[PDB]
Amino acid sequence: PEIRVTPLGAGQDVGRSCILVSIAGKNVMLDCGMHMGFNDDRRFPDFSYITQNGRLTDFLDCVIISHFHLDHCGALPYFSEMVGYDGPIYMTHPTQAICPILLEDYRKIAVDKKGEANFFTSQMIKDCMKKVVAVHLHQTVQVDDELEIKAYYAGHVLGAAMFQIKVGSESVVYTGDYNMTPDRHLGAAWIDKCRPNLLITESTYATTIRCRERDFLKKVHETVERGGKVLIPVFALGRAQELCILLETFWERMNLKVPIYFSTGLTEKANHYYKLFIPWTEFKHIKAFDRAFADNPGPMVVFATPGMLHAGQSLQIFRKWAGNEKNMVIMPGYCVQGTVGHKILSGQRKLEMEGRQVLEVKMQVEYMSFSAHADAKGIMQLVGQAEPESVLLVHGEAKKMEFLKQKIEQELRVNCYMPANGETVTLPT
Amino acid sequence: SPVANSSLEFSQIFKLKHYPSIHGDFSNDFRQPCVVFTGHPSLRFGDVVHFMELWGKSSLNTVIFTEPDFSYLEALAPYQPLAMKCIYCPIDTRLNFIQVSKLLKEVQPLHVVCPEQYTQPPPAQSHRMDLMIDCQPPAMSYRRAEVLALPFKR
Amino acid sequence: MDPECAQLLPALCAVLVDPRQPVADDTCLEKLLDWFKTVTEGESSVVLLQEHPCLVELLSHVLKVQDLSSGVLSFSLRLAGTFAAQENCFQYLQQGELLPGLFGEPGPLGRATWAVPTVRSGWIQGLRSLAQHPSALRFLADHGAVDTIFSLQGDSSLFVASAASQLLVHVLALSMRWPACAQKIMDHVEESLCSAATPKVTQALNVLTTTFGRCQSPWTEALWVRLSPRVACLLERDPIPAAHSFVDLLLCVARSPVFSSGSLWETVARALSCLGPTHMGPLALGILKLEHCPQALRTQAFQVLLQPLACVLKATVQDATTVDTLLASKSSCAGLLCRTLAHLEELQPLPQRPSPWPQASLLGATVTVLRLCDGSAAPASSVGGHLCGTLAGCVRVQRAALDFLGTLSQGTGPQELVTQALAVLLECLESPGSSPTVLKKAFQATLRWLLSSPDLGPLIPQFLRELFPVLQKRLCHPCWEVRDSALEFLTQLSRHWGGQADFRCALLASEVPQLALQLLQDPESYVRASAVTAMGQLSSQGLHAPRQSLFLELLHILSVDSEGFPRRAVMQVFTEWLRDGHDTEQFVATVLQAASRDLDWEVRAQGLELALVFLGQTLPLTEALRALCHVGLFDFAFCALFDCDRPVAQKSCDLLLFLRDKIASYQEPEAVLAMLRSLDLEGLRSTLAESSDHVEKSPQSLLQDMLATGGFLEADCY
Ligand SMILES: [Zn+2]
Ligand SMILES: [Zn+2]
Repeated sequence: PEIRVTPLGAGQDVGRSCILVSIAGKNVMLDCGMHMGFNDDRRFPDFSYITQNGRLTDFLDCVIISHFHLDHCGALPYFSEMVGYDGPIYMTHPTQAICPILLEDYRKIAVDKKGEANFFTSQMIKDCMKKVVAVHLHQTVQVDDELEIKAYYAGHVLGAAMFQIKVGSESVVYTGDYNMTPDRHLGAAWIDKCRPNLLITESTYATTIRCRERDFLKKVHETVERGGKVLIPVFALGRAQELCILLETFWERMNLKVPIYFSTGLTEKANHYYKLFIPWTEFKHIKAFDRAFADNPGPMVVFATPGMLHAGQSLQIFRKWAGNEKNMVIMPGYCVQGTVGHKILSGQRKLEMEGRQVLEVKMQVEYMSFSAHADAKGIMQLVGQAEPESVLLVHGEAKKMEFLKQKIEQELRVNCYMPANGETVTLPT
Repeated sequence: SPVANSSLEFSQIFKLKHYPSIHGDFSNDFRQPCVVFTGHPSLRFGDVVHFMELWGKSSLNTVIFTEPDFSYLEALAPYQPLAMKCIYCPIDTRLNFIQVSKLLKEVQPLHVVCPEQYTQPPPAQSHRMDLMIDCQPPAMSYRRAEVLALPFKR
Repeated sequence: MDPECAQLLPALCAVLVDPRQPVADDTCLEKLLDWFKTVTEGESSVVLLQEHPCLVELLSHVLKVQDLSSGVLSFSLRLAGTFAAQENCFQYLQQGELLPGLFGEPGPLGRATWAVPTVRSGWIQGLRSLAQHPSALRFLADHGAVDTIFSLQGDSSLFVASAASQLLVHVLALSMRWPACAQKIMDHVEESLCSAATPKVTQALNVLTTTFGRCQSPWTEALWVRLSPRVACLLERDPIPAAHSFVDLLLCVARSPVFSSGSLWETVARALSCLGPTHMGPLALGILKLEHCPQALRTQAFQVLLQPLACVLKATVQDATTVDTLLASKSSCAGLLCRTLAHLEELQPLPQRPSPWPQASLLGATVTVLRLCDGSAAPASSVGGHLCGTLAGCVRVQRAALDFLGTLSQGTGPQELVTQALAVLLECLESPGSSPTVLKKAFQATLRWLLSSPDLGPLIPQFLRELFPVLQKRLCHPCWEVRDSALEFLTQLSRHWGGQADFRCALLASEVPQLALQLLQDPESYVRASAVTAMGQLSSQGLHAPRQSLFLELLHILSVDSEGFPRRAVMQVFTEWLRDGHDTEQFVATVLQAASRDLDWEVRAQGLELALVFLGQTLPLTEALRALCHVGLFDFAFCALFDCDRPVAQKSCDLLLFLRDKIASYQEPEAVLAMLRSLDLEGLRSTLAESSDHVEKSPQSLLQDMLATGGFLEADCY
């Protein structure tokens, strides 16, 4: 009659993520996640601590995918075909349209870092997504005649959700990345007062209480009025359109003339990602981009897409433009170590390119995280708006959670577990 | 249908080109192939009779019943011998029997009254015994034009 | 090691032992310890300590600063573990009792850092990494380590329990190479197996089933003859204590000719007669896997395996333990039948299969189960009625049933069985209310069945006529999973049945291709991809719906489109055509000059593959090279050699090696051999076969990236 939980990933870290939940009769895997920055089997979670039974499909019942960021849905094609699992996978609707692209893109980094030893091939992408059974928001869906889930709306990325798992008398709500301060990007997370037995949340930005759009625009405008170039790495999707729409609206209100470019290649969702942008909540200045005019004189803004400064476009275009004083680069996202996007953001400007050659740097470097998260204000407000019986912390760090639990159990007087990477945590009802 | 406009208005205020009647305006928008939802679904009056006499000879066309009310075999019968396909895929959003068992165990009614078509399994599928409404105490049933006494005493 | 990184060691050691600089990062420590593992264990580990008296500084400060952050001391502990590998290094690090210091109470063993599982896991990994010589085992014995490990292998983090069990088995397997440590391990295992705490006894069983199977020295059986009473008598409690682990222990002890030499098979039989119908299944399966077994026990096993199907077929129209669970609920019954079908199919392809392997009864039971689950069977008893009323409209049962019923292809027999099985698969395809996770397995199984029937036969055309009006409906299902599976099945046929004019009569008479030809405008990309590959594997036969009117569609999908998958699949289809032999110059030109400027990488790779195929097929050297230059292969080659993406460069340098050797075997020939021989290949071959992160994973680069902490970096979604 208990409810077991175990953060097989996301345990006091922002890397892996895999929350294995066991409700009274069934098992459910939540947010089957990945971890970049590695190059062997140690990137995917350790599923071997589930297979100490018959194979999976007898054990689990449904896997859930909160959003499309690579740290929650970047392991399905290894978990659905290699370890073996033929059971329904419940995503949201936009994530089933995005996650194939982000996966098929991450694979490019993988097979290029020569780490395809135990990996998922392109065929497995399709042969995994064919096991998806999408759900629609606020519209519960039933499996096993006793396991009913229900969606929500939390934002931070087009397609995210906060899922709710029910077996009748008891239930567990799980929240991925949510945002409570209603920034004009997607909206504020709205959950109904279901009063559930367990609520899990993320703690990315905990120990901190709009200026981003301001200073980003100011810096771009300054470096573009001097004949100087910009660089802004971004995935094939995700944080690219929340930048394109910003540049567009700021520009037609300022009537500039500088060529803007966003070259994905993997998809032209510069005019399609907007399609799915509507049912939840097409360009003028933006052209296509290729290798030809990444060198011509004139102010420029370039959006490349290997990821956090891996091999591909960004690394090359950057390696060209390092020897210039007026250009600048911004990294609107976290960076994983072992990547030049981690050398640059923290100090180092004396790099060493292919071979023993030496590259200098004279540009500017900026870190204006355009991510969407919540913090103590919004987290307290949401756990109040939910009235749980326990709150769990994942996708964060050690000391922020350790300080947060004090206030959480202090103000609202509610128990809050802080499980490490793999400890069982049981909560009885 | 002669009630198209008010129908769509009352669906909205609470591609599909509706028309008041096959005679008049409609005969100037007829582009084949097409799709034509029509009047009463017992294939015995309205407009559907006219098409079912128009397309009842070409093995290409198709009728697709979406109403469980009228048994479809006899319904289609008096246009035989017909050479058009006739699919039967009924859409019933009503409570099915496992759901009504769960609903009864939830609401816990002290009794139940259901027509005779329920407390015994359906006739066509006599071998099943799970589509009978299972409830305790046994569900008192009624037959056509009967006078039951719900056994409560004040 | 290496000087270029050696000069960085002191500063990074200082920033490690100093906490005023911000905290370190996990992956940094991990890759750095990996570099240590690969630099030390590959050579002497004492001379590196002698030349660099700086690591010893870290390993001495770790037990003195008393305020190490959560993670730095873990790296230090794993480092002290990987250093103390050789006895000489053990003694060198023993200068000052450093090893008994940090792996003892002076270290983190007692201090209030016993909270983060990472430090404990590092401690255990280090201990296992050092215990490779009898001196270290004597250390563990006299100093005392197993005493604390016993307590440790009970905590709440499986990442520590598993490692603890592995550490026990390693120190054991090194001990007897009865010593005090080995005898204490044995006594602890025994006195734990006779206990009544489920986690403790589970640990005992798993340490036992690793010890056995991972080692087979004479003491293994000399110890199993001792345990066999204690293990066997565990089957006295009404609930079996650790079911799965017990099954695994039996399955590992049994698969050895040593332990088989009397109580083994007898206690396995007692188990088979005792274990409930949730864990007896896999045990009996593992038994039947074994080549050697007293055949009566194999009869018992295979019969208690076949119990569910030969039980169901006494509840339809052609012991009670299993039929009890068959009537318990919808979860338990579906689970039991799915496990039984999974097992019973896992057994078929084996040569140690029983004799005679039943085929009539198996297939009959399987088709009965599938049809019953569809919802049109005919019960003949109360159990048949309730079963038809519980299994109706399921998936797991139906899915695994399709998997079995398709596994039955290696089973030889008359066409009667083939038609029996098709007569239910055809029904399962056109069954309204069939999820997209069912039609796929259904199509796979229908294919395996249709491709194993001993021109064609007397029933193939009849079944095809009855089937294509189902391949014409499920090809427009409103959920792209079906719209893809149907096309894939059509492709499997178009590859296996392209030279059978009767099958072609069936297909052309149907209206399948006039729908595939239209699907290439479906919105969802994967649909377009599978549609293009289907129409490709089709038009290599001459089955076009009422070739250029598809080539134009293909090249149009290739020039502009909103996705990747269609382009990288149409390139595959073009490769198929150009390899088979289904103007050729202009064709290769209009595909290459419009595949080059495409931005994706897979497309350019497949383009290089197309070019390789064409070159090999066309290779008189003068005019051959003139033709090969007309398409502009050299342009694409010397254009995307120094390419952004590396796999492109790998394919290109391979192609250029091919071209170079092939012209060596035999613009102008002198001009082209010059402009090819001017650049380098072998050095380029090396720098491209290298990794993309060869620099940013090197030890020196990692040291730079580590000791330079203190900039903007926090962590966030990728
Ligand atoms: Zn995210
Ligand atoms: Zn996240």
